[PDB]
Amino acid sequence: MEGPLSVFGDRSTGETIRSQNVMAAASIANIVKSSLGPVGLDKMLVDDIGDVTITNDGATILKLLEVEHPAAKVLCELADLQDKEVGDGTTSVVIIAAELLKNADELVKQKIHPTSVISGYRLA
Amino acid sequence: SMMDVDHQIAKLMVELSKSQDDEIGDGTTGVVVLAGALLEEAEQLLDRGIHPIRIADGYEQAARVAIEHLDKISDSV
Amino acid sequence: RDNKQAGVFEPTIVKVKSLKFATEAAITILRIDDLIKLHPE
Amino acid sequence: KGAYQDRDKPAQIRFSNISAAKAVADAIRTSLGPKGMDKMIQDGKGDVTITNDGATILKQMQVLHPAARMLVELSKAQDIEAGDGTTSVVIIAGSLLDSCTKLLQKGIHPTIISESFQKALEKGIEILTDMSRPVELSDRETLLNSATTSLNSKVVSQYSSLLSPMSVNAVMKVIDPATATSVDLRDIKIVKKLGGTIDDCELVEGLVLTQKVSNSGITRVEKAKIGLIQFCLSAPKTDMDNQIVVSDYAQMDRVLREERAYILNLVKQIKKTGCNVLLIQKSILRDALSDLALHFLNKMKIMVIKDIEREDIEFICKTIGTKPVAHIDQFTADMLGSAELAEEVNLNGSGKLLKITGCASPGKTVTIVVRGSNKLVIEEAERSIHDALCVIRCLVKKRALIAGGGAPEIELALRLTEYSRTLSGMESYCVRAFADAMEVIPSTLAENAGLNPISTVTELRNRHAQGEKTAGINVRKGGISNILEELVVQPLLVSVSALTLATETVRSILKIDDVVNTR
Ligand SMILES: Nc1ncnc2c1ncn2[C@@H]1O[C@H](COP(=O)(O)OP(=O)(O)O)[C@@H](O)[C@H]1O
Ligand SMILES: Nc1ncnc2c1ncn2[C@@H]1O[C@H](COP(=O)(O)OP(=O)(O)O)[C@@H](O)[C@H]1O
Ligand SMILES: Nc1ncnc2c1ncn2[C@@H]1O[C@H](COP(=O)(O)OP(=O)(O)O)[C@@H](O)[C@H]1O
Ligand SMILES: [Mg+2]
Ligand SMILES: [Mg+2]
Ligand SMILES: [Mg+2]
Repeated sequence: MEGPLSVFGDRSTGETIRSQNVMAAASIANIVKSSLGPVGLDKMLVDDIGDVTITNDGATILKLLEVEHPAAKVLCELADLQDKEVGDGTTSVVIIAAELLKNADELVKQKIHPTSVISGYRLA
Repeated sequence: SMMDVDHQIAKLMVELSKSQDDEIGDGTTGVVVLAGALLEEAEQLLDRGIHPIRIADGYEQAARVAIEHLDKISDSV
Repeated sequence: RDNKQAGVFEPTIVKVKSLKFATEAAITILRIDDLIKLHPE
Repeated sequence: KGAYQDRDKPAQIRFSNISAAKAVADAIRTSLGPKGMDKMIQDGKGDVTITNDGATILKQMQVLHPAARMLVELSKAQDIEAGDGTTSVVIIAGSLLDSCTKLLQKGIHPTIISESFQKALEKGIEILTDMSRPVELSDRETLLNSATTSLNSKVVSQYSSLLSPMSVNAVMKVIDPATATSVDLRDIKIVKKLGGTIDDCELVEGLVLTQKVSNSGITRVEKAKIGLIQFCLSAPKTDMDNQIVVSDYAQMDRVLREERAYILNLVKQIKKTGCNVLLIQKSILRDALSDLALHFLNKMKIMVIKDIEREDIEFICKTIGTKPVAHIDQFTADMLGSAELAEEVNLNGSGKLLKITGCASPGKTVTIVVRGSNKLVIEEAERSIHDALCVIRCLVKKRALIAGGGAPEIELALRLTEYSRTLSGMESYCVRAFADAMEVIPSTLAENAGLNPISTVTELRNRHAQGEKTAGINVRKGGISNILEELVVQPLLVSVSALTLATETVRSILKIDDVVNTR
């Protein structure tokens, strides 16, 4: 390409891609935040043909959505795995993963090394 | 000046050579060669991780030294 | 409110697995510092 | 005035190749070391891949420049020969070429650069061998430390406490440590199953299969006798075109009855051996397991696993001592395998696995089940575990150990600077270039750790000149220290092969002077 690296594609690097990943995860979590707890509300989902789906299940919502970003597909599969292994918590797990990502990227912006953030998360 | 450049750094180098021509009228090729060499060495210095401003300051220091050495070894006609 | 006396209970496995999986997801996403998106063929 | 060199395209090609190689090296420089991070790569089809492995990264990014392709091949060769160092080798190659840049500009011939690089390479192999220390395969702590060092760079490093002992046990279980001169890692099977976390990984001494059990109700078998069946349990079928011509009403019932009787005789000859677990090979062109055969086996209380692949046969036999049977006549008791248990275990609704554990003939084979919350993290865990196994393989091949943390590269830089000062000529410049090129691994390690690369590398060079040849970059303290106290060790083979292969690739790229576009 324009850069010396002749790879036939685009390349994001550093705070750009970290902020992008966090943006994607936050997007996915903000989709489902409104359906959490006894006061959460349900969602309609229309499948481009008039097929309607009412639901509060975060795993169901993230399965029905058509996600393009890989850092958000990760959280969708996370919700699926929570539904497979537990059967409840499919929204809370996504919300918590996204918030952990947010705070961890804040630390990495403050220039705490991601290895150190990861060790601290593992310990915690 | 005749070169139809699009890169802004090449435009800066054209301006540098034009400035040498305005002030002196000779050296218009030496200035460009030397600036290119300085940037080529800054390339390796940046690879080793030095701050580009630190590189610029070391270059300023060495330039002062070289100017004084020129004044020292100069002759008169 | 005292939720143990109110009757708001969740299986321990819910919170434990939620935490473990969320941490694993955060770690995998946080480990990424670059992205190369190849043009499709 | 010598030769005018009327042509400049050779030099342009050399500089373009050097630039492409240096660009690749600088692109993957960030994935080097314990403080290095991973790259995500989305293929044209959309297959996502997160990885810290240099060979994987380079194979997955469809580089287009010839020199970059050659660096990809170089990293693949390093992955073959050592399985560890696939990033260091590419970085070394890129750096040597970046030095060829200034050499060429100085006006040295590529042939002279190549020969002087070969000289520096031989001297550097000498130096690294001098640095090395021998190792006994009985030194389980040394093996654990080598594996932990190999894993420190990967996403699976908080689980090193779990995956280093497994990565050493597997290799020490699939080799006779007294006679082994190498190891075939195809003897180590890796089974990626989604679900759980990477702390759920397991080392199964027996056999693991993804094929499902066909019987309903029989999921667990104790004192299991296992048989491999390369023949089909279904209606008879000659290898020639065969038909059964019916001309009377009685012959229809007779056909059904004789088919039943054939199948029943088969399953009875199977039961008569004491077999209670039956692995049936996969059979196209003929039904390997008819409904009658399954009915009869279930009634006879035999667990049945069909659709075994013709490539897992040698593995299953090596594992559970079975002998594959292709004719019912030869199906006897000596052709079975004895296993203390065979169970179809469920993984928290994330799938099922058949685990054959315990064996009277556990012959030099082991399996590792890799768990994880995501496909990407599972794939990178698999890759890292493979890197650890290859590190242990290097240790088995060459019983020599070298310090880490950039200590070998720094010692190389230093002693090859000395060699250059002693080799006065135009070879001196090239050897000094080789040395300063080998000085890039410590600089990268420091940069990634977050230190000041110049000061850190100067302190390292100074301490190695004083004599602390086992001194490296302590990313835990944040500066320089004796790296063996941090237990950062790696097989000498890794560094030696990296240097050798990088130098050979550099000489190859230096022997190039033109590019043609075929057709
Ligand atoms: N009666 C209640 N009072 C307060 N909090 C509740 C009550 N019921 C559920 N919650 C909270 O709601 C959260 C999750 O709600 P919900 O969206 O139904 O589950 P999921 O996480 O499976 O989507 C839990 O963390 C739980 O603490
Ligand atoms: N006869 C000569 N012998 C050796 N060096 C010379 C001679 N004439 C000029 N030079 C050198 O060539 C260099 C380049 O100058 P030149 O290219 O001619 O002018 P400019 O740099 O302004 O285009 C000068 O630094 C000068 O010292
Ligand atoms: N805990 C550690 N402390 C210091 N250096 C380390 C540590 N772990 C690994 N290294 C260094 O990192 C390098 C390995 O990085 P890695 O990502 O495996 O690159 P490569 O695949 O090229 O070996 C080795 O040269 C080793 O010296
Ligand atoms: Mg719920
Ligand atoms: Mg002039
Ligand atoms: Mg490694």
